[PDB]
Amino acid sequence: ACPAPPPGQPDIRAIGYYTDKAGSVIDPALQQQNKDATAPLDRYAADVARMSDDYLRNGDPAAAQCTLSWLGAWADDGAMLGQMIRVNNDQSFYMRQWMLDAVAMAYLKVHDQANPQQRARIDPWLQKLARANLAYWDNPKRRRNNHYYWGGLGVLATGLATDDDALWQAGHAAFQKGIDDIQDDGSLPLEMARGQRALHYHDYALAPLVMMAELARLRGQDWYASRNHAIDRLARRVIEGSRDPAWFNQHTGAAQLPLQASGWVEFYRLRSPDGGVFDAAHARGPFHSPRLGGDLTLMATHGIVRTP
Repeated sequence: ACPAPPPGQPDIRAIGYYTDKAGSVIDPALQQQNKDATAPLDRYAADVARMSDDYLRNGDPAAAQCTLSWLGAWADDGAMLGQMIRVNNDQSFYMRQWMLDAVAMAYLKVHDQANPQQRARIDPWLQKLARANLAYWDNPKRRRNNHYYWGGLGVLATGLATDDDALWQAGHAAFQKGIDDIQDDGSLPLEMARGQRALHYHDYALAPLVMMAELARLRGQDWYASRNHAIDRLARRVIEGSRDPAWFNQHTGAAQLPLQASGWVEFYRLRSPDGGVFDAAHARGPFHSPRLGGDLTLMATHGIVRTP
């Protein structure tokens, strides 16, 4: 039933693929080279996200056990604890943040089924990847753009699934830095600097912010309400951009790639007073993003976890 997990490689070798200062114009060769270099990591991430999707779909214990088995194996292997191997940038470090987000959300989805010895393998592994990730943001030079929000989501998810307050606190701080970056006009200055991908990077900064408030909701906290619902200025800026890129074109130094809004809409439409603004985006799913915990359509409908 449960296939043999792939080996866990202790190192990540990722490749940056933007040619401009604005981090907006893709070199096709470097992108493919990145794709082939991360393919095992992407496959693993997809696989645990999918098996945890199945657990939530119908309660099948065999799905949870297989998800847990896959996570235990990469824990036992010390996967991604090795050197983050730079090539042209910190793409490897970004990859470990996204990989934590995937594996930590996968774990959280199936935690109810985890036996004491599975928790003792998996918990310490998530906790070191989480700390390893944070340590990168201690350097005062690294601007805390959308990547800091992606860092936060897995640090928070790990904090929640492993019951480590240090990492819950550090998650919360990432989220709140994000909410307080949201200008009066719903823009984020560090994302506005991303030329033709400025609108894409607002969608990409909002997603982990929404999933972090969704985790806060698992603890019965409402973080959507931070700063008199400041998050709703970003959501409105993004859902309107996806319909019409004109505001972004007028406020950036390049013509925007048009946006299909990502699966954060599945959650936001259910929280939001007036979800109808999300009808077109919702029609373009289902939304699968292992990075954000797998099947966002399933998790918005049925919850991120089966038993509180």
